[PDB]
Amino acid sequence: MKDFTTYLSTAPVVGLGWAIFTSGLLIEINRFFPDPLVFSF
Amino acid sequence: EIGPKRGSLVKVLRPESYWYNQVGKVVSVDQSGIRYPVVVRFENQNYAGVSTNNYALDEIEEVK
Amino acid sequence: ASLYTHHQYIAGFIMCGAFAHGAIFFIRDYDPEQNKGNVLARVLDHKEAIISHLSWVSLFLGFHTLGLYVHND
Amino acid sequence: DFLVHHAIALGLHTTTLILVKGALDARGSKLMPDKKDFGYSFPCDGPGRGGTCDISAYDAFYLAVFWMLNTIGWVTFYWHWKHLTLWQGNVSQFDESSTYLMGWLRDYLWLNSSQLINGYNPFGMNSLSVWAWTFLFGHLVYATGFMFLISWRGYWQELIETLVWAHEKTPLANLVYWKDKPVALSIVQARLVGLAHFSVGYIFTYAAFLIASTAGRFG
Amino acid sequence: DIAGLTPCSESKAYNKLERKELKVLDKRLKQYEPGSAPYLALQATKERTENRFKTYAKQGLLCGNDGLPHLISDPGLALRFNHAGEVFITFGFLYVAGYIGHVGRQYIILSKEDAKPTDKEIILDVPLALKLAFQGWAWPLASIQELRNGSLLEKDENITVS
Amino acid sequence: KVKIAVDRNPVETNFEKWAKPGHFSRALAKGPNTTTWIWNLHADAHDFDNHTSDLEEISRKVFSAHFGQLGIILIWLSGMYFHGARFSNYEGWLSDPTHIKPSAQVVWPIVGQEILNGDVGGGFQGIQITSGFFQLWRASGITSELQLYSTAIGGLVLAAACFFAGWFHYHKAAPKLEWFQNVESMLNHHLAGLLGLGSLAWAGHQIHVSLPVNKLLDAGVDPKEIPLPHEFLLNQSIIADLYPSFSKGLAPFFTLNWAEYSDFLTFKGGLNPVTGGLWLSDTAHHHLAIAVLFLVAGHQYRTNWGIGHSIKDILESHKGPFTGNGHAGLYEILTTSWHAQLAINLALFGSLSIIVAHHMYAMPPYPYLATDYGTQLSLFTHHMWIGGFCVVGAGAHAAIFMVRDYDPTNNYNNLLDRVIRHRDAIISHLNWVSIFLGFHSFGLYIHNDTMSALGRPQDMFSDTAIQLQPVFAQWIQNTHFTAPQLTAPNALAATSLTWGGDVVAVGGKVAMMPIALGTSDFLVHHIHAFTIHVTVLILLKGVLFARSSRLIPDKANLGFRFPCDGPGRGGTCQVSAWDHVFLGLFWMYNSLSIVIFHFSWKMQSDVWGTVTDSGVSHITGGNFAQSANTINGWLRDFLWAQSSQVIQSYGSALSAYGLMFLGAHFVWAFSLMFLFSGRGYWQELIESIVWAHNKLRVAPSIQPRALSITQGRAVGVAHYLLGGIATTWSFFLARIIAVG
Amino acid sequence: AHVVKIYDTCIGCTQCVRACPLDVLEMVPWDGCKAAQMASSPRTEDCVGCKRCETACPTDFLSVRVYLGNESTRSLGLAY
Ligand code: CLA
Ligand code: CLA
Ligand code: CLA
Ligand code: CLA
Ligand code: CLA
Ligand code: CLA
Ligand code: CLA
Ligand SMILES: CCCCCCCCCCCCCCCC(=O)OC[C@H](COP(=O)(O)OC[C@@H](O)CO)OC(=O)CCCCCCCCCCCCCCC
Ligand SMILES: CC1=C(/C=C/C(C)=C/C=C/C(C)=C/C=C/C=C(C)/C=C/C=C(C)/C=C/C2=C(C)CCCC2(C)C)C(C)(C)CCC1
Ligand SMILES: CC1=C(C/C=C(\C)CCC[C@H](C)CCC[C@H](C)CCCC(C)C)C(=O)c2ccccc2C1=O
Ligand SMILES: CC1=C(C/C=C(\C)CCC[C@H](C)CCC[C@H](C)CCCC(C)C)C(=O)c2ccccc2C1=O
Ligand code: SF4
Ligand code: SF4
Ligand code: SF4
Repeated sequence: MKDFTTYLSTAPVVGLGWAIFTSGLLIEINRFFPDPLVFSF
Repeated sequence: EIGPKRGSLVKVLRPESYWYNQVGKVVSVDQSGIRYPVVVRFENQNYAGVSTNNYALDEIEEVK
Repeated sequence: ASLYTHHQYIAGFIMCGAFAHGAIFFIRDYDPEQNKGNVLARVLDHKEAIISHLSWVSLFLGFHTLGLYVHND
Repeated sequence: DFLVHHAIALGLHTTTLILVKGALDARGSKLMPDKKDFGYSFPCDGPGRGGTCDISAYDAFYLAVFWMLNTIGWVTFYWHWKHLTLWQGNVSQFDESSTYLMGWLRDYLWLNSSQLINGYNPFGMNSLSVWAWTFLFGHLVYATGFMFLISWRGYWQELIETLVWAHEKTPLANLVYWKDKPVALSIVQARLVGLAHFSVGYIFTYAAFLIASTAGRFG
Repeated sequence: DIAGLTPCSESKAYNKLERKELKVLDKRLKQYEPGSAPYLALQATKERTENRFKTYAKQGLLCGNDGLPHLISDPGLALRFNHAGEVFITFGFLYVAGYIGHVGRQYIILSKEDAKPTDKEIILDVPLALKLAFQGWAWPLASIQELRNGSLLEKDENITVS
Repeated sequence: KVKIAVDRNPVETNFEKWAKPGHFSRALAKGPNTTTWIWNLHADAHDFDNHTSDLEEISRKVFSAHFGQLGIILIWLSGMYFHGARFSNYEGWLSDPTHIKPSAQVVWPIVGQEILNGDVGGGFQGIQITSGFFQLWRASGITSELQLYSTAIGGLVLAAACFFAGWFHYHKAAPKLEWFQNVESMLNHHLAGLLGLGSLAWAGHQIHVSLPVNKLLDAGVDPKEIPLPHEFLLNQSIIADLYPSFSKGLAPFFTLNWAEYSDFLTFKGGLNPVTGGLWLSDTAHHHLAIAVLFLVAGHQYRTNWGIGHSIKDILESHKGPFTGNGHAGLYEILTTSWHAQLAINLALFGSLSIIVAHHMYAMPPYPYLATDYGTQLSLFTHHMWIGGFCVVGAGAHAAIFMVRDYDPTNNYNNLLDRVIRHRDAIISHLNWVSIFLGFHSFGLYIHNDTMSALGRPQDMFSDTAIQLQPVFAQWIQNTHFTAPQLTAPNALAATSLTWGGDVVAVGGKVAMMPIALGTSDFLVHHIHAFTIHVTVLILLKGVLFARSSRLIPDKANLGFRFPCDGPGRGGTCQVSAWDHVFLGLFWMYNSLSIVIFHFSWKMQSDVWGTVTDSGVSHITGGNFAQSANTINGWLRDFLWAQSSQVIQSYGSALSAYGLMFLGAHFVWAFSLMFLFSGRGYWQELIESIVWAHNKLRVAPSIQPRALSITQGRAVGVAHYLLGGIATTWSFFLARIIAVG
Repeated sequence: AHVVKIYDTCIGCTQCVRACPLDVLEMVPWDGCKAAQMASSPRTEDCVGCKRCETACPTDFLSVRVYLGNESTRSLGLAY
């Protein structure tokens, strides 16, 4: 189990954790909140 | 005996070396009167791939 | 149009030649012992700082101009 | 004009970076400290220490010529399109179609090239045919420069050796012989000839398009 | 009404463009049944277009001679009028960018104080990265406190050839 | 002697080796001191020969990798079937193949993106596909989506089985070298079992299930009232009603009265007038014949029962007077080296892909495929590119074999030794042929350009002025047309309508019209021959000089993939065999681009279009013969006259093609940065940036180096090929979809 | 031909003489290193310039340098 969790810290932790998190965050923000061109001030 | 203590970290002062102003560990110091007897070893490799080099007594300074 | 294009291309080639001859000067006739500690030898001490800041400005302009153009596109 | 002015600033700072770096790091670097003892225009310092391809200041200037050509091409494209839309009373075309690159490629490179390529068609020819001919002549010179830029000397050296064997062991043509041994161009020479072909094509193609597109629909 | 522009609320080109898009989208409504999935998708797109035009307008955003909204970027010129929101709020990017930089710099310094810091780069220390990610919320305070102490830079320990 | 040598449990199944990323090579086990270690880890991940010298271990590794590839292909195939089952409009297209456009991809409405969901017709909106999957699903009977759903699920099950087979054969039951070296047994089972039984099973499927497409779907019967495929298999009366020979019931097959099966085993030379494709009965009779041919072909070699042949004996019994020994150690070469077999297999595989590209547009085999110009042009272009890439790979692996697995002891006076002996004569002759073809095939274009520019149109190589006609191809076309009257009496008509005189049209649009040849066809054919000769020159030179050249006599010991040999002898950059492949890749791109351009313009100007009562009108103005003789004609009437759809594509349904067009241009322009510059410049620039990071103490623990000399060339050629191919792709798709 | 030079920072590992493919460098005795031998280059006219000696040099910076110069029939690697 230690080898699997240490395998999960090379390339997935940076290319599928952060990428999926950041992409999903920006996409869900643009999905619930439609297209933002100003600070709505 | 003439060079620094074996195992002590030193600083290189050769202005044309890849480890200029760096810190390297002295592995051995020769006592035969050669031109460059202080042999040092560095953690980071150079452009060629080696990690050790030998310097003279004047181009070796103590760390900080 | 022909006059403007002609004069601008000529200016670009001459501007490249100026820096080329500056590099030729630094290699062929720059003796460091003559002008010790002056501005010419002083700008050479932080050449890494000068080159690095030029790299930052170029990366900023490239990233943002390309990004604004692709976003509008 | 905001984005185009920023593009001009980008080209200026990048060309200045290449030239200033090649000028300051001309007499030595950490990869090659004795560069000042090698002159100004040398091929490299072998494939050792990782490889030292294009390490001289001549090579740095060589790389900066492309950026200079790109920057001057951007400033002249901007000038020609703004004046091309001002001279025909359609100043609102560039102001609303110059923000996106597809608009640049459509309303500038594709729309203003309708009369240039129509210099000679199967229905005859006109005054613009000479410009149409040199418009393609520049493309051919540019493509020949890409050859000297991509392909390097060793491949060509072996090829020239095979041609030497062919001329020596052939009948009725072995009577003649070269006074000087044929050899491939050098590394520095190949960069210079490729740059010359690249610059000549870049200049001839744009001069043909500019004079033809302006002369073709205006006075 | 600055730099020769006009509010998006009183521009004919803005309304002309709005009606153009609402018409080109409405032209596709006749090709489908009034109660199916393509009809529902086209109706959702139409509602989003109307909302965007209303949202883009009446919010101080102004366009110029073509109905397209322009953005004021000079501070002072964007502060004297209600245009600070369009681009003067650069602090959002500066905050996220400094957050990323502080987290990476804290991970590089802490990992270097260990025997062979290399394999710690190709194989991340996830409990140390997650702890350092949630600890950098107040990054400008740490940056100003790490600058006055001189722990942000080096004096003269650099591989230079100058 | 042929047995099953297996070695059970040779490698454990744990994640211990997954922890250390660099473990296959003894050089990457030390860890990553410099950033070049990451690129070395990726570039050496599949070079099994560099992992060890154990041929048995190398063979086991490639045998498990094959199963992994099969699992990947099966997952992709199942995905296409599932997409056509759920996110498509196959049922709507099945009732109107001449008016509804295919679509099998729907996009979610996130940032804009609703515009891409184009109205394809039939109460559905999505991305229009050009893969031909709908035509393929039409050819073998498939009515509802439940069958596509079942095909997707069955393929996923088979994909999981293939992945399990790979793990099993590498960790639980690994074979041995004595098992892998049974080439006679492998050839016997691949010819008799794989190809032969595959054709026989497909013939059976076309004889029983492809029945709606050949008798009920083309007759105008609604797809819902068509009986299910199992009803035709079980009920004999329902199949006897369609074909009366089925009432005989295996009696004419076994009583040798095959003439009774003449209704569903026809030999009709032509296309179906209702669909546009070949006759299903003809394709079925075709598969039946192929199965018999391969089944009788798979009994040539001897394995364990005495009768048969020996490949070693057949090779050693071929010695002539002009080749010395000849085929002496070819068996030892082809049975102990994987690169030799890979080079032969890749060459024949790429050439086969090109054959597939030609025969598919020539004789369209799927219903309603010839009237779908988008899928037609797409399939031709795709198969051509795949074939060219494979031939360049063959030229690469031949040099890899010549550098690593070439022992100059088992080859004393054979064909390989004689070929390497007169390499200078071979390369010099190929060089001359290349130059001659270039002058005589490009100077004609430049000559027509100058003659048209100077106002002298009567002095150019054209049909009106001084012409050049391809009389040999005109005679072959005539021979194939009048061939079913004398040299093919049992054939109803010609095997294709390319050389015929009867234009077929389905839905008002032309399906397959006769093709004429003129001077421009002669000019473009010589252009194709010239580019093919330059590509073969670069590749063959690399293979023949990869061992040791007269300039660098120790090129074998230097390796296969090396930067150069220093700046000596004036300069020796890119003298390695790998560099020749890099140069070759460039020429293959330049050749295939002209090939696909010739195809697209010739089809759009001479075959495709629409037929009316007052003649047939092509897509373009029929300007292939009067505008292809000049270079300006191409740039003006092809790239500039076309691509206007790609240019004006903003805001429409095919708006992604304009973005892909501009995006592809950027990637190609980005390749030049990696291709013209060197490495010392980037290394010194990276040094300055390292100083900036050291000033703030953000120096990366793994020192950041520049790319390698071969890495920069590899990155540049990859970006160049990607940009150019994606540019032509976006242009072709947008033009043919918005026009055809 | 090319000019090859050997500096005093040599350690006498005899790797450049092994890497030279034209027999240009040699090892002469010396009294300034632990190995008591320093490289030399008597057959400089046979130098071709492939710079394999510089890649074989392990000390930093390189003790042997190959400065390219005029080209002859031998230094150009011509076989015709
Ligand atoms: C269209 C071709 C192209 C492009 C895009 C570039 C781009 C660049 N060049 Mg370059 N160059 C080119 C052609 C090109 N060059 C040619 C033909 C030559 C002559 C050989 C040169 C010679 C040259 C030199 C000598 C130098 C440069 C430098 C630079 C960099 C300048 C920094 C900058 O402007 O910010 C960035 C600008 C960009 C356009 C960034 C592109 C990346 C964007 C953001 C896309 C990101 C990808 C996206 C996230 C998806 C990734 C996933 C994908 C991998 C699947 C920049 C990345 C200078 C440099 O190094 O700067 C420090 C420099 O020294 N160039
Ligand atoms: C392969 C390319 C090619 C070819 C085949 C031709 C062919 C021709 N051009 Mg031409 N041209 C070309 C390229 C080419 N051109 C290019 C690139 C340009 C632009 C620079 C021009 C510009 C041009 C102009 C301006 C004109 C022509 C003209 C002509 C025609 C007569 C020219 C002439 O002097 O006769 C040929 C003279 C020869 C000496 C030919 C020699 C034949 C050799 C020896 C082959 C025969 C022997 C062979 C080796 C067999 C071996 C035998 C064995 C025993 C060894 C002719 C049909 C003229 C014309 O009016 O057209 C009608 C003309 O005015 N061309
Ligand atoms: C670098 C160039 C660049 C820039 C400047 C922009 C900028 C923008 N793009 Mg664009 N884009 C670009 C490149 C660029 N893009 C490229 C290259 C492409 C092609 C791939 C696209 C394709 C694209 C599309 C398709 C779209 C955009 C959209 C947008 C707008 C989105 C605003 C947003 O994201 O909501 C807000 C995002 C957030 C709030 C992120 C949250 C981050 C954290 C959680 C909050 C930050 C902390 C907070 C501020 C508190 C700090 C406290 C502080 C006060 C102290 C924005 C103005 C969208 C749009 O609406 O157009 C107008 C959209 O449709 N872009
Ligand atoms: C978090 C690490 C980090 C930090 C603090 C910096 C900081 C800096 N970089 Mg830099 N850089 C980094 C990573 C980093 N870089 C990486 C990974 C690369 C390779 C792609 C570069 C390549 C680079 C170049 C070419 C240049 C700089 C420059 C600079 C300076 C100008 C500001 C800037 O934003 O430039 C721009 C920074 C980038 C374009 C890099 C963005 C890529 C992301 C942010 C890096 C990913 C870091 C990672 C997530 C951290 C791991 C987190 C950890 C918890 C696991 C600045 C001090 C410029 C300079 O010379 O100084 C004036 C300059 O020209 N950097
Ligand atoms: C008549 C029996 C038979 C059949 C049908 C096959 C079929 C196949 N062999 Mg095989 N082979 C056989 C006998 C047979 N072989 C024998 C006796 C030997 C020993 C000399 C070999 C040694 C051998 C080697 C060394 C290799 C193959 C490979 C292949 C595959 C080629 C993939 C392809 O090109 O596309 C066709 C793809 C398909 C038709 C998809 C079908 C997938 C199913 C699951 C295949 C099942 C057939 C299987 C042989 C059934 C028996 C196994 C059973 C215990 C389950 C293919 C599926 C290559 C491979 O391994 O690829 C993975 C390969 O490297 N064979
Ligand atoms: C290669 C593929 C193939 C297949 C699978 C079939 C299959 C079939 N064909 Mg056929 N056919 C083919 C090709 C094929 N054909 C070709 C190429 C031609 C020439 C063009 C023909 C021409 C043809 C004609 C003219 C006819 C058929 C017919 C038939 C059907 C009955 C034949 C029969 O009864 O034989 C014998 C069947 C067996 C001996 C049974 C196999 C033994 C079973 C499976 C053993 C299982 C027992 C197991 C040990 C225990 C059971 C398990 C239990 C306990 C759970 C049958 C479904 C007839 C038809 O139309 O049907 C309505 C018929 O009239 N075919
Ligand atoms: C448009 C650019 C261009 C051009 C014109 C060429 C031309 C040529 N390449 Mg090339 N190449 C290029 C780009 C180009 N390349 C690029 C970008 C790459 C990188 C991948 C390469 C890589 C490459 C390789 C690896 C090789 C070539 C080779 C060749 C030659 C093969 C000769 C031949 O068979 O055809 C005919 C030649 C021509 C048509 C040249 C044009 C001559 C015209 C007709 C002018 C006619 C003469 C004129 C009338 C006289 C002018 C008068 C004046 C003096 C006053 C040829 C001369 C091969 C070679 O060396 O030859 C064996 C070789 O192996 N190229
Ligand atoms: C259409 C294809 C291209 C057309 C022109 C091809 C010529 C260019 C290359 C010729 C090089 C000559 C050196 C031969 C090298 C050589 O002599 O090999 C030796 C061979 C006889 O060798 P042996 O009998 O000793 O070989 C026996 C054992 O080696 C068996 O393995 O002689 C021939 O090849 C006769 C064929 C001459 C050339 C025929 C062309 C072959 C191309 C395909 C067939 C074309 C037929 C006409 C179709 C239109
Ligand atoms: C009064 C006036 C004004 C002002 C102005 C000014 C303030 C001025 C200026 C200006 C300037 C500011 C200019 C400039 C330019 C510059 C340049 C262009 C540069 C250069 C340099 C170089 C190129 C270098 C070379 C070299 C090298 C590399 C190194 C050393 C050596 C030598 C020197 C050779 C205004 C507008 C406000 C307004 C109007 C009036
Ligand atoms: C083709 C090619 C050659 C071979 C090129 C040769 C031998 C050029 C000579 C061919 C003829 C003689 C050129 C024709 C000369 C010009 C038309 C006029 C030149 C005269 C001016 C000086 C006035 C190289 O030597 C080479 C070297 C390094 C990188 C790439 C390459 C390369 O691509
Ligand atoms: C630019 C260049 C380099 C420098 C190349 C470098 C520095 C490689 C750059 C790799 C980058 C860092 C990979 C990651 C790319 C982006 C970070 C991806 C963007 C992802 C964002 C969303 C974060 C060479 O080393 C070289 C060598 C030989 C011939 C030509 C060249 C050459 O042209
Ligand atoms: S320029 Fe040529 S010889 Fe010099 S390092 Fe690069 S590839 Fe090697
Ligand atoms: S450059 Fe080559 S030939 Fe000259 S001394 Fe060094 S290894 Fe020998
Ligand atoms: S390789 Fe360098 S250190 Fe070794 S003997 Fe030669 S010159 Fe001296």
